[PDB]
Amino acid sequence: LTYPFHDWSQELSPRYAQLRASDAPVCPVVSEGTGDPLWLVTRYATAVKLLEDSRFSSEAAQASGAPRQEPVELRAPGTRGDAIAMLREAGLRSVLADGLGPRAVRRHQGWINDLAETLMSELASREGTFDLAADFVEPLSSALVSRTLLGELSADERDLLAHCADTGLRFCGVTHEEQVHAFTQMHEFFLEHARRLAGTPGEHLLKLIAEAPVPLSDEALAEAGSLLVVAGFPTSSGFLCGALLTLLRHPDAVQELHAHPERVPSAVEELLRYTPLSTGSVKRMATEDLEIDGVRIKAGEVVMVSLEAVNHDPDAFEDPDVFRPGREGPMHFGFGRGRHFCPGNRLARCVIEATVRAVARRPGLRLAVAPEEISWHEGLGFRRPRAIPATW
Ligand code: HEM
Ligand SMILES: [Ca+2]
Repeated sequence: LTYPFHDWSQELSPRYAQLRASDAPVCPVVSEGTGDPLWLVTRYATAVKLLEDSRFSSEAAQASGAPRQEPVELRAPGTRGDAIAMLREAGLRSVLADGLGPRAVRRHQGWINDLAETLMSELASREGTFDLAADFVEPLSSALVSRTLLGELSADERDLLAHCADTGLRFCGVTHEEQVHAFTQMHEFFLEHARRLAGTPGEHLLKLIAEAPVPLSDEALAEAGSLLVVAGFPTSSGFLCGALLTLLRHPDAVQELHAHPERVPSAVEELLRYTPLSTGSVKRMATEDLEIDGVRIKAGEVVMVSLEAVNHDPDAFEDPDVFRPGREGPMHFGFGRGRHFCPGNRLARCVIEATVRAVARRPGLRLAVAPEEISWHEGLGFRRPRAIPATW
């Protein structure tokens, strides 16, 4: 099987269930983009074992010469390209926790919820239809990235970074050179502007990084900027788009949340399980000869986990393809698993929760077209509809 499976919409590729039901806990595939052989995990039980065993390394799956699912290396040529380890290396775990953890959620949750309400309120004051992607998701996720991560961006700088991230993270639809050049653009942008961005007002993470004792060079600050773009922008915008679609297709569940606001946290977790995001997989490279559920993985081979496939594994979740807030199953994989559990998870949950409450407070919000008529960006690394026509 060639990988990925080109399931660009919210419909998960049937290949995932096909490999899940097979006997093997890891199945061989071939990267469409590079022809590299890869291993693919689709079952919850195996993904836990893989992602909690640190002998399968995330860092090694990015070293020069690594087999990969992506058409290009996800870095600007000549750069280190694993900023999160570089920042942990430089001794900034405490800074990252201040900038991303519960203390940050406290600093930002107020305006995040004000903004979500304001955006939804302006849309409700309209006659007729509007576009929840352009009119709600884009301003909310852009504000999250600017105020909590990078600093104040001009609209043109937001557009450049968002576009570079989309193009850089593609599986297809652009040439390999344009993909590499997206990373180069972003890096060259942060070479010129990261230090300036770190000085703008606020308490965004890039400022905390620049203001912490280690000082961090221009190139280190620039690798921090690119990491935050690719980890925070297409993920947040993709996911908030998908979660709105999920909510608009379950008015019964929205009405329950309207009646019972205390149930919103469980709905946030179920959206993180149910709503698909990446069109590829997280990856790890065997740092030595290892065995996973009886399958030998040679040193240097790369194992992928489809989080979407795991999140829809019926061995872990009864009725996995039903949206069920309050379900009492195991932990979802929406943020991954183990040491590399998304450190953005606190701020992401904050913005997702703000979005769910803004919707639940205004029942009657609905798609203005049929789910089948929604148009999807084809070939992105993280699913995203082109527009979300909606109305009251
Ligand atoms: C402000 C927003 C976000 C920030 C700053 C952020 C940041 C990060 C960073 C730095 C990593 C790398 C951690 C590591 O390799 O040790 C990561 C991993 C991850 N992020 Fe996020 N993220 C954000 C939003 C999201 C969202 C909305 C999702 C999905 C709903 C998500 C899903 C993931 C997953 C699944 C991983 C694990 C990747 C792996 O195992 O290799 N992130 N995130
Ligand atoms: Ca090799």
